[PDB]
Amino acid sequence: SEVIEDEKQFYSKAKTYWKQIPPTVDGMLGGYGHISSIDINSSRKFLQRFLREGPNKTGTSCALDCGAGIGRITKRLLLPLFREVDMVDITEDFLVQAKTYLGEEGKRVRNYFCCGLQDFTPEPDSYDVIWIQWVIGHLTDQHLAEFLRRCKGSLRPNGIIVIKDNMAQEGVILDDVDSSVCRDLDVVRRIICSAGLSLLAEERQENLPDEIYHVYSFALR
Ligand SMILES: N=C(N)NCCC[C@H](NC(=O)[C@H](CCCCN)NC(=O)[C@@H]1C=CCN1C(=O)Cc1cccc2ccccc12)C(N)=O
Ligand SMILES: Nc1ncnc2c1ncn2[C@@H]1O[C@H](CSCC[C@H](N)C(=O)O)[C@@H](O)[C@H]1O
Repeated sequence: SEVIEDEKQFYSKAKTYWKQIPPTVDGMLGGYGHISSIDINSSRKFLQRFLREGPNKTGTSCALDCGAGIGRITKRLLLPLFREVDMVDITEDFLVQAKTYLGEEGKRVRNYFCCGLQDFTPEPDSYDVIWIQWVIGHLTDQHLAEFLRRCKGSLRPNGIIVIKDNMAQEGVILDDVDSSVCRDLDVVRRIICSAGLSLLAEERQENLPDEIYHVYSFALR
């Protein structure tokens, strides 16, 4: 709330920025398209702990990719582990491109949704895993909290919400170029608890370039 002065401009500027980004992996990853394989291999081990290690295993039937872009995570992380996948993104051109990028396994993407997370209500009791990566900084603290609570009602039994995103070492940093905020661990943990979710696991991503923000993965339900 504190670093976002005008909510309408905050969302409007962010939409303008992504409409001017090429629909490629490098566009999704802000010039770091080459770290994608490290990210995916890391995300896979983090997720497989919940799909393969009991007692309360997570299902493998349906997953929701939030901020999916052209489907970078959907192609290499979700589709090989889940029978079905839904995608949601605010940038229409990215969802158009996804149908080419996904290739033959994209036939198992059942629903494409073009709208912001602040407007999206995932269907209740419908998903095993809701994957939210590098998009939470584009939401206000209130909208993130209400979206996550709406995600809680959308989970199947033993389902989890996974947030993987940039985390500041301390405090909150506004990015006035792409109109996004970077939060520290404590601020995000307050938003998660405000959504009524419990923390199951956290993990700091390793093998990333020195200059970039720290990346953490949260498993919630
Ligand atoms: N040469 C130098 N020394 N430069 C000075 C140091 C620069 C360094 N830059 C970073 O750490 C950037 C932060 C981008 C700013 C808004 N995040 N982190 C990555 O690009 C990271 C790597 C792959 C995807 N990644 C995402 O962040 C996902 C992502 C990509 C594009 C736009 C996004 C908008 C919102 C959220 C995520 C976004 C810094 N400490 O600022
Ligand atoms: N408010 C919002 N709601 C939903 N999606 C948003 C959004 N603001 C930006 N986005 C989308 O989120 C993506 C962030 S960068 C792409 C990250 C992607 N999850 C990946 O790991 O490959 C962009 O494609 C952008 O179109």
